[PDB]
Amino acid sequence: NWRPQLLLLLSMQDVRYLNLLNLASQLKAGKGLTVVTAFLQGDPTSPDDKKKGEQVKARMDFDMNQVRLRGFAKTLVHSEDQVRGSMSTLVQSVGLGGLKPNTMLISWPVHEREEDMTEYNTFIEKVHAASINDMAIVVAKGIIDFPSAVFRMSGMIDVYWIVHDGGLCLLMGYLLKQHKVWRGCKLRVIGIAQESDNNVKMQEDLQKYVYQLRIDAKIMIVELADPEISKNAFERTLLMEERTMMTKTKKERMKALDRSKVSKMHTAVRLNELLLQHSANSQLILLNLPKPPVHKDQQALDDYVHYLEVMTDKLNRVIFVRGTG
Amino acid sequence: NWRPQLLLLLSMQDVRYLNLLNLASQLKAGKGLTVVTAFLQGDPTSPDDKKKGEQVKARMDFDMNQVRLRGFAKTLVHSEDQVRGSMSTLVQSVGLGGLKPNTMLISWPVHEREEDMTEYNTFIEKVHAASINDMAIVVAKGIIDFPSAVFRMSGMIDVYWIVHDGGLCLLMGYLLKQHKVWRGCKLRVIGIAQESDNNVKMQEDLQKYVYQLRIDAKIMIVELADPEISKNAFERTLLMEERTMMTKTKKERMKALDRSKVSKMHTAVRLNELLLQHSANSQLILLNLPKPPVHKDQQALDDYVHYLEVMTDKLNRVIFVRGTG
Repeated sequence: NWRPQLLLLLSMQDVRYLNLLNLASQLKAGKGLTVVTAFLQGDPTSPDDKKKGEQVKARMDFDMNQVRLRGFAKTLVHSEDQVRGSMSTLVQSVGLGGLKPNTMLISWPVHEREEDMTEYNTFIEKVHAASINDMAIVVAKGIIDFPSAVFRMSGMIDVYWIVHDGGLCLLMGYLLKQHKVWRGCKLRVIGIAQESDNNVKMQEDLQKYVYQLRIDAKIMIVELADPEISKNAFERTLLMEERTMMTKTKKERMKALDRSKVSKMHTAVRLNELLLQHSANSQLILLNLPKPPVHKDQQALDDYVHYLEVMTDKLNRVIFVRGTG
Repeated sequence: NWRPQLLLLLSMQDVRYLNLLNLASQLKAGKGLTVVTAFLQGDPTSPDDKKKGEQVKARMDFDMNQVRLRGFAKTLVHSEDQVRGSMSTLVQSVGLGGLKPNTMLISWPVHEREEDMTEYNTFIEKVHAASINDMAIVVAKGIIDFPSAVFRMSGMIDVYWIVHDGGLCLLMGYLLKQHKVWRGCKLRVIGIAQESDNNVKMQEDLQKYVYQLRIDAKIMIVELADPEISKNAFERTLLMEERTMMTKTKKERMKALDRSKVSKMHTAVRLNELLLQHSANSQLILLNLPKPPVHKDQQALDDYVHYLEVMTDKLNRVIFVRGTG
C-alpha cells in the first residue's frame, strides 16, 4: 500500500516540463502532495535573480493548478559551477520542515548542444542522490511526447519485470492504469527468461501473482537467448562497433575491463532487439533503471548513458524506475 | 513581539560549536524550534559518508538535548569545491516542509591555517544568503569564550545602536537579559553622536523609548568626533598603514576608490578606540553588521573582514546583527 510522494527536479532557461507535470499528475490522480523544484542558473546573492525566480515559481504554481497536480513549487538559484552541490543538497534537505518525498521524478537528459551539458553531467549524481537519501527515482524518456488529461489512450502498457525490485515497476504501471488517460489500455507484464530459467514456471507464477493481487494484466515470457534475436543483435553490434571505431595482473585486469565493456554493449543491443520485436508499437514501456557507475569519470557517465540509449533506441515512451535498499 | 527562529550553520571536521549551542539556547530559553545544520566535507554519493553523517547528527541531537535547546539537527555532505552552492541552496530550501527559520546564527570565520579557508571564503555568501531569503543574521565573535548555563554573569551588556535597524540589536540584548545566565547584568544602550547630532536630545529620546517599553537599561551617548579619540586613532592608523606597506574620469575614479578605502580604515580604527574607551571591560557587545560588498572579488572579502576585525579588535565578546529590508 506504499505510494510515491513525488519530488520533481527541473532545469530552467518547455516541452519536457509540461510532459513531466502531466505524468506526475497522472501518477497522483489528485492525491498526495508533490514538490516541484526548478533550478534556475544565476547569482544566488542577487535580488534581481531572486524575483526572477519568484516569477518562475508563480508560473509553475499556475501550471500545477491547471494539470490538477496537488502540491507546491519552488525555484532555486545557483551559479553554473555549483549546480552539482546545489542539487545534491536540495535532496538531502527537502523536508527538513516535515513532508518527506520518497520518489524523485526527472526527465531523461538531453545532450545535443552546449546548453544541456549541466543537466547531462549531473544525471548520475541525481541517481545516486535519490538512493542515498532513501528515495525511489523515476526517469521519463521520450521524444514522442506524453498525453494530457484531454486524451484517452487504449494501446499497450508493457511492464518488463527483469530485476528483483519488489514489484516497483508493476506498481507504477498499475497506478497509471487507474487514471482515465490510461485506463483503456491493456497492461502486459513481460518476463525475460535466461537459458537456465523455466519459462512455463515463470508464466504460471506471474499469472498467480497478478490473480492474487486482483490485477487485470496479461502475462508473457520471452527468451533472451532467442536464435533470431541473437544473430540480429550480433550483426547489428559489429556494425556499430565499426562506426565508433572512427605485469600479468594489470594486463589481465585491462583485458577483463574491455571484455565486460564489449559484453555490456552486445547485451544492450540484444535487449533493444527484444523490445522492438515485442513492444515496438507499445504506448508505454516500464523498465528497471540499472545501478549507475560508482566512479565519477566522464567516460563512466558517457558509457552509462550510451548503454541505456542503445538499449531503448527507437521506442516510443520509456519510464525507468529504481528503488532503495 | 517578533522573536528569532534560529537556523545554525556549522562546518565539521570543537569549541566554537558548543559555544554556539549555548548562545542559541540562551536566546531561545526553551521556546521555539531550532534547526542545527552541520556541513561535513566528503562524497555525497558515498554510503560510508552518509552514515558518518548520521553519527554526527546523533551526536548533535544529544548535545542540543544537554544544553536544553529545543529542535533538531541535520548533517549535509558536500564535496569541497561545491560548498558554496550547497550552503546557499540549504538557505533557500530550508522549510520547504513547513517550518521557516527567520534568523541565521553563525560564528565569526577563522582564517589562520589552510583548513579554514572554505569557511572564511563563504562568509560573505552566507551574509547575502540570509538577507536575500528574508532572514536576519547573527554573527558571534570571540576568542574569549562564552558561558554555559552553569555560570551567572553580572557585568555589562553594551548595545551600540548606531544604525537604523528597528531595534533589532536591542531586542537581542534584551532577550539574553531574560535568561538566568545574563539576568544579573546591567544592560547599557550606547548611541554614537556625529558632529551635527544633538547629544542631549539623543539621550532624552532613548530614555523615553526604553521607559515606554519597560526595559531596565542605562542610556549613554558618546561623541565620535572626540578630540582625544580622534588624535589617538589617527596616530594608530598611520602606524598600521606602514606595516601592510611591507583619462580624467577613470583617473579620478581610481583616486576616489582609494580615498574611500583609506577613509574606511581610519573610521574602523576610530570606532575601535571608542569601543575600547567605553566597553573594554564589558562582558558582551552587540553591534549592527554592515552591508557586505556586492562584488565577489577575493580582495573585497579580505577588506570587509579586515575592516570588522580592526573595528572589534581587543574586545571580549561581540555579537553582530543584521535584519532584512
